[PDB]
Amino acid sequence: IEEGTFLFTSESVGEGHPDKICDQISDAVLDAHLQQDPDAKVACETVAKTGMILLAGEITSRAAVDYQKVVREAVKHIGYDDSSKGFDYKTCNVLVALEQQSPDIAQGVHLDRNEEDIGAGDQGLMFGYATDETEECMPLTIVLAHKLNAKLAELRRNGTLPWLRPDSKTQVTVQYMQDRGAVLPIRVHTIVISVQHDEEVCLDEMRDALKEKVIKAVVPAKYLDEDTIYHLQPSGRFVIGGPQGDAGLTGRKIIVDTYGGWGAHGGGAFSGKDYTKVDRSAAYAARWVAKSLVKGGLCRRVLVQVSYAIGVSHPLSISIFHYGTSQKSERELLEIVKKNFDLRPGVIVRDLDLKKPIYQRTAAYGHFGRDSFPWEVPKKLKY
Amino acid sequence: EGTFLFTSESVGEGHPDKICDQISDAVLDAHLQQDPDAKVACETVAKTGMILLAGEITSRAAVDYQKVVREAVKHIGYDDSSKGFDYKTCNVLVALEQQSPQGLMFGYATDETEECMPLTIVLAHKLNAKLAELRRNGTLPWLRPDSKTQVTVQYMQDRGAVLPIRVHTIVISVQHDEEVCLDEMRDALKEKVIKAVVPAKYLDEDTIYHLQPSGRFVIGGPQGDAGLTGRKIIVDTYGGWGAHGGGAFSGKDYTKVDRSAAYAARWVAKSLVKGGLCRRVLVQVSYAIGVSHPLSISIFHYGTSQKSERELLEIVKKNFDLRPGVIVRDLDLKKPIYQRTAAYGHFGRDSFPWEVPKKLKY
Amino acid sequence: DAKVACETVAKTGMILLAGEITSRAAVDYQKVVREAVKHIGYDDSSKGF
Ligand SMILES: C[S@@+](CC[C@H](N)C(=O)[O-])C[C@H]1O[C@@H](n2cnc3c(N)ncnc32)[C@H](O)[C@@H]1O
Ligand SMILES: [Mg+2]
Ligand SMILES: [Mg+2]
Repeated sequence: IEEGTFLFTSESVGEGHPDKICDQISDAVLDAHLQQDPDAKVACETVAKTGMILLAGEITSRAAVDYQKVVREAVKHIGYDDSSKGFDYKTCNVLVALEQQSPDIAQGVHLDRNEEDIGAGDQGLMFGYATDETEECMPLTIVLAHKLNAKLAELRRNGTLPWLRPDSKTQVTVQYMQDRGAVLPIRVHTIVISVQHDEEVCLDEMRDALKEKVIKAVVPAKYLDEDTIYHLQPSGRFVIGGPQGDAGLTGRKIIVDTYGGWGAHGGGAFSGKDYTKVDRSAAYAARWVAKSLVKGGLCRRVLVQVSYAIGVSHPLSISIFHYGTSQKSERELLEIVKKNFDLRPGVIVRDLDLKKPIYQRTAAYGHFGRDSFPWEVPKKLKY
Repeated sequence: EGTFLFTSESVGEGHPDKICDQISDAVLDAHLQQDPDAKVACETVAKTGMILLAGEITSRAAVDYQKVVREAVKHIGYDDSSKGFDYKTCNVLVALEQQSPQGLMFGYATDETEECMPLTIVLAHKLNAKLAELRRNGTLPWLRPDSKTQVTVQYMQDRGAVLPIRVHTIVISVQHDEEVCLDEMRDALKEKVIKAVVPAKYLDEDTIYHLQPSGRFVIGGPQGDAGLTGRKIIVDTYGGWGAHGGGAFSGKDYTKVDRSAAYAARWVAKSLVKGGLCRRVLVQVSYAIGVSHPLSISIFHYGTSQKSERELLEIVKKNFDLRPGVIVRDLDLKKPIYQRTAAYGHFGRDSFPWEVPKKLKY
Repeated sequence: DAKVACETVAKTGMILLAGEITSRAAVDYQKVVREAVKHIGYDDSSKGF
């Protein structure tokens, strides 16, 4: 029997996954610049590889930044500090290939303009999405996936599971049922967890620990039953992880960073980018809008699209899809959005306080669904 | 009025990120020619005067990476320092670790174009193709390889399907030389590029044109913006439509299910629409650890099918075998034709096996 | 009083700086390297660099 049921799955990766190392390093570099120069123009790409971190991209800033220190301190905090773990901050190669921002981009975007008039730093499309299925207005699949990795990191850093290393991958498969445009998560179907580990600890001590200390502490019992499949350390000997024998890049976990397959994505990455890059600021803005609509009671689920042209301040297009979860028309919801939001980057930066150096926080465990971020605090709407 | 806008973008061959995708798949192609069973996971990074290869390779082939990268950059059009990049003089760095011898995928199809793709991205892709073509002709010799495009189309909802009405907005940014002036570029982009790509019935007096909106675009390619493999995955796929699980395509060989099953899911989706069973469809394939066949397949036909989801699933099960091994055999995925996929989108063009609709028997 | 031990590598398309510097100075290495190459006279593909 089936009705209108389906499976959906989302992954998250821990801080030590090579791609997410790059994301966090790029955001550490951005924060370092914003501490001294709030108007810094940053486009930092990081590359992680056996024994190597390379910084490539472009930065115009008044800050004096010691790239060797910021990169190595980041790798330190992530937990790579010895050969035994496959990577050491003290002894890794750090190359830097950073130049100024193209003057052609500067003149065309932000030079000699009032803040509210600065153009989009690029063309692009960005999506925002919210769903009433969790308190945090996010898909349960991605939320559980993130929180599992966060738990592993927690239990690693407070010594309670000292055999854990920084690299990890989780996949949460939830069984869903459609409900008049909304989606009801019914049960957790499958949970996969691969995590990098000590030489000493035996396989089934880890597996016991992943179930009893990680999953039990994270996933409400209401979603777990006797049929739920657990794939804990499925391959077995995952002692080799992180950059060693692997190659990661900034912006190769954009789906993990956002909605875990749900809603939509326009393909712009977040990390290493100041507010003038609308891939970040407009995506943050669009999440804010989507969450505001659902928390404001105007719909149970929603997807928002916005687009920009480089050097132009106002969005080229804005669109709302409520999946038929609102009594009001999508056009009416658009009218409400137009009245309550100003989606130019020069304004978004004020409303969301995006010159603050708090970006490294966002580089793991997802950019959405968390308490402290301005874009997760819904706006009271007037209509 | 039941009307909505949707936007998609695409980029040119000279776009830093697309440069990297093409080189990554050029490395793959070259390996597959000598060794059909080569394992490749090759990332490319691009920046002023630099091409860096990084990744894992288990292959019997001996590849001249120098020649591979340099011929790729040549083909793309970067052949002088005046253009910001030159195949003859760039730095090629190799850091590949070579040796000697699960997932959720989405496929999507819509009947709004012959190629069975969203109009927004099809046009975006074709505008870049046109620029490349007119650059290579000599018709517009001030053009340079790096370019971006973005198309916003006004749609009308029609019982599950989406009906294009008009083009709302068009963006074109293309790197250029230092002689040509701004009015000449804008006239040309409008009259020689757009009007040769977009059907006239979609263009009108209200269509907005942002052409060379930055005002100057001389500095381009890896000099103006670092490039990385796998940073244009929405451009590679459905331009904001359908759905995407996370995996990049280029630099990966056919044994990665992220690539080859995404191709297969597309094949199914297109076959359903071309077979008249749907006007629009999204195909979900869940794979699971320790099973060859998909663990579960869902089919969202948006109410455009007369047949139910269970009926469409049954049709899918007797015409398709979605076990990785069979997919690479059926679609001929061991062959070295991955470089042509690395610009202008992986879906939409008939030349690919997964874009050949299967005649369905039910 | 800067402590400087800078080794430079030069090949097709590349200048690599490798070594050890402890200094209170703010040096833009990109400009400094490019300016020196400009002064040597390598300013076009037709010269090989
Ligand atoms: C504008 S850049 C990204 C932002 C950049 N990293 C920065 O430092 O601001 C992204 C892409 O836009 C295109 N681009 C580069 N320079 C441009 C210009 N002056 N005008 C319009 N588009 C440009 C290129 O295709 C490039 O890869
Ligand atoms: Mg970018
Ligand atoms: Mg990019």
